[PDB]
Amino acid sequence: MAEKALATLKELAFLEDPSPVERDAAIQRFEYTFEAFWKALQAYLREKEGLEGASPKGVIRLAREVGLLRDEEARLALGMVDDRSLTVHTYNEPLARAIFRRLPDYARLMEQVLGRLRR
Amino acid sequence: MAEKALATLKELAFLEDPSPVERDAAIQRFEYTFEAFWKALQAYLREKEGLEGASPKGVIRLAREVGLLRDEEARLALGMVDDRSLTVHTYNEPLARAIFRRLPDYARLMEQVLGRLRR
Repeated sequence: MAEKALATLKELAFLEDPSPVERDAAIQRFEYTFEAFWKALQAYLREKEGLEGASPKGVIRLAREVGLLRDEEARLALGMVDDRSLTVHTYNEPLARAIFRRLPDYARLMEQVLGRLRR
Repeated sequence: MAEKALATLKELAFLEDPSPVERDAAIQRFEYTFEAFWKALQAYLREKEGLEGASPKGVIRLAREVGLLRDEEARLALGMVDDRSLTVHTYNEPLARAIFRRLPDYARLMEQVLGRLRR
């Protein structure tokens, strides 16, 4: 689901001044895009590297050691996992706006990583 | 707090034909409203009934066994718990749409219950 889910996210993640509706929607899409994203990395690491990761953070650490993620990408990824744990408290405009400000980078990172995963 | 989160969910829950952005936003607000909702229930049971629940379903059963929720409401509440988690791989149009269809009842249930934690 990665790529296609990533497409719906990009529709809103690059909005300069989103309304509260668009913003909440961008957060929801980030959620399901994230889940599809770490799952694709997990399966890839399993099938192509023989490395097994159980959680989003563990998979990112293995993706880093194998080279799928440069150290900087890795850290941005780990930040993505933490923001994922905060989406359920985005009733607060501050948080919500703060998460939305990071979506641009997350969208690009995921798009670029998925690309390399083409085998 | 939970009533304010719930207020923003009501702005979208009752739309007959939401745009795709309005539907994803309504699902996001259901997630952060339910989180606020079971936490409020949990706090209330702890402080007013000497009952410490530690999980969303655990808190819902306790509220039922204390009279806050009729048996029907409790079954709906438990279904909310399952949905708030399926809200993960949501670009599953069928699923997102099935959850949206239930928002009017979820929103009305939470409004009622929260109303009993005060009056």
